[PDB]
Amino acid sequence: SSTFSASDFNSERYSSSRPSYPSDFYKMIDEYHDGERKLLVDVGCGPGTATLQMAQELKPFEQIIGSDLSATMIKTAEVIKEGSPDTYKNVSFKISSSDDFKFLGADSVDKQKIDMITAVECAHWFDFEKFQRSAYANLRKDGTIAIWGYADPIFPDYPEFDDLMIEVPYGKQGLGPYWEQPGRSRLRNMLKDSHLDPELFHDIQVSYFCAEDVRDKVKLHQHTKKPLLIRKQVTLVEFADYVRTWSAYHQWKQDPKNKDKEDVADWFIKESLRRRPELSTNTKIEVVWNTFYKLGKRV
Ligand SMILES: Nc1ncnc2c1ncn2[C@@H]1O[C@H](CSCC[C@H](N)C(=O)O)[C@@H](O)[C@H]1O
Ligand SMILES: COC(=O)C/C(=C\C(=O)O)C(=O)O
Repeated sequence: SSTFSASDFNSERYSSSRPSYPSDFYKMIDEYHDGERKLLVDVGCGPGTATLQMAQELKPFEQIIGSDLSATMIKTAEVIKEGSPDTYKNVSFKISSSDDFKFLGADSVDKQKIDMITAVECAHWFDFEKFQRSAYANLRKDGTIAIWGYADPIFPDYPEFDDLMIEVPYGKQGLGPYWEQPGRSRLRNMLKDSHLDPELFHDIQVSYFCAEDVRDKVKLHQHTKKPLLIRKQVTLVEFADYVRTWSAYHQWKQDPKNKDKEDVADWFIKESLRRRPELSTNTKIEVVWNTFYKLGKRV
């Protein structure tokens, strides 16, 4: 979304308040990946969310590059890199579209060089077909493509908040109209309508996980497929700070037509307290997201 390129998009709050990804998932990715480790490119990298994690959580790469359209996001990524130089000595950031690999050099762009391409919490914004064709043109043989993301969390132990987990994001009088489409609908549906092309990728692996399954011992026991479990301990304040990082929230908050309305993130806190009056706003509780991933090896 162009929202994340706004000069005043709060990329610092994105970095502080957005979820990152668990070691078990990275271990799975490394078990999937075969072969050399010269170059990892993380497209749509944001403020280095997955990029900086991968420097530590995967086996070493000679170089890791995060690319993104947003200068705002890349600047934050660079700030974090510079804070731990190093830990991140082999990580660089580039302003580039997810299908533009010109930063590889005139002699390497579109010449099937990269070992692994990741696209994390962003591929719903892409023309998926155009993106996968570019990835194919930019991966070495049997190079990995790994796409993953998340949406629509619940609090497993607080089913009283399930209605808020609909109304906060999707209230018809609130944030609902502000989600950009079709990206939001694609994300919510776990990119189920977009497929790695079997002419371009093989050993294709797909997973889907509904966070409500955490409430059901049978469903957890019977998963066929190593789900991505994005579980976090958050206070109500921290969850509200995550709301404040949403693209839809940025747009809602800045729309002059909403100037006299109660802030939606603040409303979340107030309404949660009304539903669970024993809960303090600094008590940690578990939140879990719906997730997906798609893995392929370049043919
Ligand atoms: N076509 C495109 N090419 C590259 N980046 C894109 C893009 N469309 C959207 N983006 C970027 O997608 C990012 C989504 S938010 C950052 C997601 C981050 N990878 C994470 O794991 O949380 C934004 O920074 C936005 O600028
Ligand atoms: C980078 O985040 C997303 O693309 C999805 C999203 C929010 C979310 O589902 O947490 C948004 O702000 O657009």
